[PDB]
Amino acid sequence: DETTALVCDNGSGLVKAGFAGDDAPRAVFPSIVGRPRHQKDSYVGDEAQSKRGILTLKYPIEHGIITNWDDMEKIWHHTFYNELRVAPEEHPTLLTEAPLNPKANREKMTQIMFETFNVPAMYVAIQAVLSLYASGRTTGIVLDSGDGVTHNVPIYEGYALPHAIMRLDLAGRDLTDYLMKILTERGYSFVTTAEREIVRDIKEKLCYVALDFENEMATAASSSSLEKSYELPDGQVITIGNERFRCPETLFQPSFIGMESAGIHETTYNSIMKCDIDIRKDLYANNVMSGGTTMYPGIADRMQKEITALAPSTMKIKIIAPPERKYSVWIGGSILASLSTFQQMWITKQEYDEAGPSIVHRKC
Amino acid sequence: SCNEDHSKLMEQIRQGVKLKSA
Ligand SMILES: Nc1ncnc2c1ncn2[C@@H]1O[C@H](COP(=O)(O)OP(=O)(O)OP(=O)(O)O)[C@@H](O)[C@H]1O
Ligand SMILES: [Ca+2]
Repeated sequence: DETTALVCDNGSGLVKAGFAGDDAPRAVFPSIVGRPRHQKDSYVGDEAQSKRGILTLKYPIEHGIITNWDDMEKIWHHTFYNELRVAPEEHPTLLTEAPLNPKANREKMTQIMFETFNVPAMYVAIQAVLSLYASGRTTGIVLDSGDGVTHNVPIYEGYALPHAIMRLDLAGRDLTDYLMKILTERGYSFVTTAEREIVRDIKEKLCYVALDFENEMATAASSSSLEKSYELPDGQVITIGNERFRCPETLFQPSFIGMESAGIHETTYNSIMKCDIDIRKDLYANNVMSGGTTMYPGIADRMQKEITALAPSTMKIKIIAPPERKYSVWIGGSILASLSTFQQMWITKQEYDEAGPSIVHRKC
Repeated sequence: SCNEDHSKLMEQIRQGVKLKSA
């Protein structure tokens, strides 16, 4: 793969990167950069936490938004030179951004890609949209939930609807936190050295969503139907019960981590209600879920149930949970970038040299 | 894009596509 396009999706927690045309990211590494805590000069990814002990670790991406441009540069460098092993200047590069990304950010990013990395061509696409594309639709409402943030994004004919976007500062990073908390409140000594890592694995291995939380609690109270076990490496085995479904419940009841916000079913419903009454039909029947925090077993049907209850009785609801939705966004991009009707949509270095960083903002 | 070019991109997307397997 040379003279081919690159796809780079920068999550709050995870970076996904690869080549357009590929069915999956060749590179998935933690979105973190570490510099020597005292006085080589920088580390990124797995190696940065491997040596967390002698570095100050930082996260360029907070809430899905880029906040540290220097550190973000180191991430992109590590992406091209160290992960993909490619030269940016001979690959058009597609990049992804959060809904509601400020214009100054998009331009700052376009500006770096050109001046600093000297890529021949580039494009910025909104993450949620790519997810939708990945499913083969151009109309619907996406629920993207990654490590740092959660959005509801209504989309109509390839264009998102900014007035109707719902943002929720609750994602997997805080769900892992919640689980770590509870687990400990039951005598399980957990810290960050290496525990934080285990708590996350338990999360993705054992947690699931209850179709009926009140009802599911009573089950785990009257039998051991729902107990499951996890042997730590130390050796100490531990058992989990209602904790398996109480942790993800936080997505529907944020008041579990004490957030007086509303749950993803409500924000999904509110988001649709915020749209043209004539396209609601299309939206209700096209809930596409993306992100790693949507991977919980049972979340699709819980959502289906919750929404059927909020909406009109006559409307047909539908939830689409691609088994690949952990990587939907990236896949969405992988597809786009490879299509031929898209090849005219690239921003060329030439175009940028004439107009300026502002040559990356279109309406319609 | 904003022209008689956005509709074909759209149509192409829905069409689908294969992706080199790794
Ligand atoms: N099987 C699973 N069950 C539950 N959670 C999971 C699973 N797999 C991954 N996750 C969670 O998904 C999160 C990462 O997902 P993703 O890569 O979509 O987010 P991101 O793009 O890095 O961040 P964001 O989209 O919030 O900016 C992690 O917090 C991880 O715990
Ligand atoms: Ca993301």
